[PDB]
Amino acid sequence: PKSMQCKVILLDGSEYTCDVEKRSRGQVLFDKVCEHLNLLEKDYFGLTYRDAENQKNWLDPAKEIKKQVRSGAWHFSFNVKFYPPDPAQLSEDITRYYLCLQLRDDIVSGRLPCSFVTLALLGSYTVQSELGDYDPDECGSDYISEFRFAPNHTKELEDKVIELHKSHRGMTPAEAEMHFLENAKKLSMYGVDLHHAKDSEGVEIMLGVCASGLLIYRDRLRINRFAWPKVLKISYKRNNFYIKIRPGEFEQFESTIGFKLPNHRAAKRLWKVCVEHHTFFRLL
Ligand SMILES: NC(=O)N1CCN(c2ccc(F)cc2)CC1
Repeated sequence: PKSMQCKVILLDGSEYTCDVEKRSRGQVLFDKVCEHLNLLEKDYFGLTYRDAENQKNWLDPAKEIKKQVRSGAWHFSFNVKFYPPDPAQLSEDITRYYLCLQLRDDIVSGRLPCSFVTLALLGSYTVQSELGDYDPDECGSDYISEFRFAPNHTKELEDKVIELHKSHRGMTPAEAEMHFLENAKKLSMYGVDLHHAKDSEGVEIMLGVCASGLLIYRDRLRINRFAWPKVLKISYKRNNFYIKIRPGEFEQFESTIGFKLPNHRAAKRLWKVCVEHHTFFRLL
C-alpha cells in the first residue's frame, strides 16, 4: 500500500509532515492535521494547495488528493475556510485560537485592511495572549516586538501596542483572543475572499465572497451587495461567471449579471467557493 509524504504549513508557521495512501481523499489528510492540532470544530477550516498556475485552491475533502495536486508537490497550508460572523458562538477556545492565528496572517499580509488604532488594539491583545501581563523589563522606550502586527511596522505602532497592552493586566489568553475576535469581526473585509474579474462592459472589478453574500467592488463609491437570499442561481461557462438575482416584489423576471474571469479555472474556482459559502451560511 503505497504512501505519499504530505507537508502542511500550520497557522503558527511550522510544518507538519505525515503520510497518506496515494489514492487518499483530501478528508484523510485533513483529519490527520486536525487531530495533530487537537481541533474538534473542523467545519470552519480546510487545506489549500497551489496549482500549476500558482493559484491557491481549496483541497476538496471528497476527491482524491492526486487528482487535485495533479503534477504539483504534496504541499499544503492549513487555513480558515469559513470565517464565523460571531466567533463568540464557537464552542471551543482552541477554535478561536486558530481563527486568531489566521487573522493575524490576514492582517500582516494586507488581505485584511485595518486602521492604525485597530492594528495596535489587535496587536495588544495578541501580546496579552502570548506574553501575559505587561512587564516594563522587556520594553524600554526603544522596544520593537518580535510579533508581526501589520503590513508596515512603525515605531508609533509599536508604542501604541505597548500603551494598550498596559491596560490589559489580568487578562487570560482565552479572554484576549475573544477581544481580538470581537474587534477583527467588525472590519469591512473580515472573511472576504476577493476574486479579480471584469463586468459585462470589461471594467475591472473585484468579487468578494463572504458569510453575508457576494460583494461587487466597482469603485469606493459603487459597492453592490447580494445577500445569499437575493442570489437565485450561480453558474460558470468558459471564462464567465453568471449570477441570477431575485426579482424585486412585483417584478416578473430575475436579472442576470455576467462577469469575465481571467481563465476557465478562475471562473470554476469562484463558482465553487460561492457554492460552498452559500451552503455553509444557509445552515449556520
Ligand atoms: N442543486 C440545487 O438544486 N441548487 C441550485 C441553487 N444553488 C445555489 C448555489 C449558490 C448560490 F449562490 C445560490 C444558489 C444551490 C444548489
